[PDB]
Amino acid sequence: SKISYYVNGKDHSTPAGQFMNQGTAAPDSIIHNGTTYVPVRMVSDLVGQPVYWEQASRTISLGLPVVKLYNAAGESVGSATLEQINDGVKVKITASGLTPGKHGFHVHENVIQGGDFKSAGGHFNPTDKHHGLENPQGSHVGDMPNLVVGTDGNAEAEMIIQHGTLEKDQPNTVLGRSLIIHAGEDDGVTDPSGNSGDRVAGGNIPE
Amino acid sequence: ISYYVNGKDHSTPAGQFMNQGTAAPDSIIHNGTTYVPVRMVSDLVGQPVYWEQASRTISLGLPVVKLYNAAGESVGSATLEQINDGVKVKITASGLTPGKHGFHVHENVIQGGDFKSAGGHFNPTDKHHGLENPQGSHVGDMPNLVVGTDGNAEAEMIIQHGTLEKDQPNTVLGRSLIIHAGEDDGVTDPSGNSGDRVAGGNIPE
Ligand SMILES: [Cu+2]
Ligand SMILES: [Cu+2]
Ligand SMILES: [Zn+2]
Ligand SMILES: [Zn+2]
Repeated sequence: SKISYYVNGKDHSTPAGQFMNQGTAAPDSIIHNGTTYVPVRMVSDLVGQPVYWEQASRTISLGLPVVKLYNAAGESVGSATLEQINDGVKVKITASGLTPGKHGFHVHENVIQGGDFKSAGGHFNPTDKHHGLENPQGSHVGDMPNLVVGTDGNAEAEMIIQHGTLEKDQPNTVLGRSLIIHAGEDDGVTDPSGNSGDRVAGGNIPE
Repeated sequence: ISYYVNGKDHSTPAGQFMNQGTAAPDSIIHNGTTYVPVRMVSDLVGQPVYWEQASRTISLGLPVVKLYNAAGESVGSATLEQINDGVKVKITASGLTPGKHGFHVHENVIQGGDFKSAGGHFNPTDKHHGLENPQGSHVGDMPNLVVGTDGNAEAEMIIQHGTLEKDQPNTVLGRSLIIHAGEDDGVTDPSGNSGDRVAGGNIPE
């Protein structure tokens, strides 16, 4: 049975009762216990706000993307919000339980699969630059300043992904990638990662 | 599943959405696709949601009424909007005889295209019928729809003192709109002598 959807009086119904997304079809509606359900990737069109979906962690973000950060063991270490600004994305990060000192902090190219930080790949580098904000041949769009962790093991910071975008399908789109916190300090000059070393925490940027 | 709104956690305590006086899972996985309740996400952005069973329509932001004739053909559509003075109705209809047609909010939903089942005019303030009656009027009383030679109505009208707020005396949610065969004379109890019911639709809730 066809369910119809109107938004402020305008028809948003699908033509055949199917929702299409990245070359897959799904029924556009399920009714269960009297409640109407729609696919997660359809519900932006119905609520007039961007809807971000992190499939492996089953996290929906409305408005601002949320990044949940985990250690290698799958335990929560903190979170971050992203917000689009002029020619960048503003990252507001909270983290706890990290070793005091400076930690390398970057957007990596790939999503983390199965909680294995090696799967994140290298730094997000759509402009084909060398690593480092202090490098004359820098920098990766993914490069941020070190996360400064206190004696208490905590960090709170606002970093900018310079030239990053939350818009979909753009060379500098940071949606559907990852944030990685390193064990070591980023020296701001050395390829590929500022001599940042191991990946101690990370999380997926929804899309 | 987890829900965040502009960065704050809005997740449910136990994975259940409270709706319709029952619980539904705050998500459903069907054949590799994650479904979420339209009402939970719309509620999180502050956008109202309404449902109408006969038309199987979800109305987001403002109610849409689908109008049908006795044969069950779609003959038009109305949007309802909350205003200071009541509820604004913007209506389009086709298939009507040229001339003036009575147009009212009736007290009940239409049960399966039986327009009699809509009952009388919505009358929460216990007045007489008619916008020209010194003892009027029903909250459900609107002016006549003027239908051209083409059989088409297009009008903007106010349900005076009506409301889309829930659980108020003058709530029009879950009632009906009826278009009559005849002209509403604006005076005669109980329906202005507007005669038969020729089209109608249920107001979402
Ligand atoms: Cu890195
Ligand atoms: Cu009537
Ligand atoms: Zn880099
Ligand atoms: Zn009346």
